[PDB]
Amino acid sequence: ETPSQKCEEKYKTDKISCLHHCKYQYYGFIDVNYNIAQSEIRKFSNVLMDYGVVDKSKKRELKKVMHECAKQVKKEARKDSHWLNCRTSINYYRCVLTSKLIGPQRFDKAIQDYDKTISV
Repeated sequence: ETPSQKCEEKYKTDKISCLHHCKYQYYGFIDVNYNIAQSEIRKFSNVLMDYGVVDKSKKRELKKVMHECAKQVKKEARKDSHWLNCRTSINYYRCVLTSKLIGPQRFDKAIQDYDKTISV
């Protein structure tokens, strides 16, 4: 009924690492073609701001962190001679939460509350 409930009831067989992207495409953080442009970035940043994970003074720095992470995930994909996929979506997350602008426990708390407000 919510993205997390739908996606985890879906993956039950393998390709379980796609469970992450399945959620983030519903949130709007990653496109359905696995891409991350600035439509997805500003969607990711805004959600973090409405749920008080980051301050409004840090918005432009966080967007840029998201932007530089996106370049990296794509750069690594093309040295492996392919493009974005389930794994790149995870790496985009790992790269973003590397930043010290984001408090982990507030992030996980925000996302889990954001997820409830969506159907299906």
